[PDB]
Amino acid sequence: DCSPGIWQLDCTHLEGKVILVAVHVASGYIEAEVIPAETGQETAYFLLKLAGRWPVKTVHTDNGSNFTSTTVKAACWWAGIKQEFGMNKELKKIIGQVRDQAEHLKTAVQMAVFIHNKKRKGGIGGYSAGERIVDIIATDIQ
Amino acid sequence: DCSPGIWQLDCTHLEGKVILVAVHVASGYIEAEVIPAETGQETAYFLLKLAGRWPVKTVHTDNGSNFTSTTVKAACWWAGIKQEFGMNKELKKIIGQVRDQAEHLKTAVQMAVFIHNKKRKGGIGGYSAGERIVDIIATDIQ
Repeated sequence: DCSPGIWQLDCTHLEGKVILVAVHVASGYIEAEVIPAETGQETAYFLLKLAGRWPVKTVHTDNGSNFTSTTVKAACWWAGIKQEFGMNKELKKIIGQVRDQAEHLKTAVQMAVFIHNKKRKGGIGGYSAGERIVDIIATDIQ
Repeated sequence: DCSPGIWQLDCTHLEGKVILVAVHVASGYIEAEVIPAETGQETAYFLLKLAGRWPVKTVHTDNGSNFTSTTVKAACWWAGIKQEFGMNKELKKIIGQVRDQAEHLKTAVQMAVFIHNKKRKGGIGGYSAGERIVDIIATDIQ
């Protein structure tokens, strides 16, 4: 969809807890983490992990206040990430479906991420989001 | 070095805390997490996240007792991971170097992972571990 270095990052709420969700816009690849509460500290930490794993250039969110803390700005500065774009409902569904097999929300979320990233799109060039991100980035794009 | 689906997973100790470290044997790519204590619960959770991100087939460790819990076995079973192979000192050094700039061990570890995964090997085909893993997997190997 967009440039290989573009990511979307938002927080979802479930069972009182908060689920931090990062989506690689161009591939549909998801990466998530369950955290106690929405704090700049947690967002900054998550951004750093994402940055050391993929070539993160820009991150966009649907709630700008999410990135106003000095903690976040500090993480972005160090990692060389700039703001604004330069599967939450589905994921929530899969979590709901798998929540029985999982003994905790954390597990259910990671089971849902696994499922989502592995599901091959039945069609032309039927790849999975997990495969797509690797390919997209492999082509020295990001 | 080895097959694209092979990973090494061990726990390191620093400042009282435990650092879970996963290394993609064939690329040198590292992925880490700082945790309170070495428990099967934490190892199982980490394995699940790694599995939904990369095509993890086999995981090896230097301490077999690390994978004897039913919790771990349960994670491996669900994710389809089998045992035994089918940069900790360097990382520890980088952490030591960056620990000043980082306000917490967690941050220093993620800064060290970023640094390690991004450092291009000055030589023939000078790629970074981060680039190597993507390429290795991109070639539909794993």
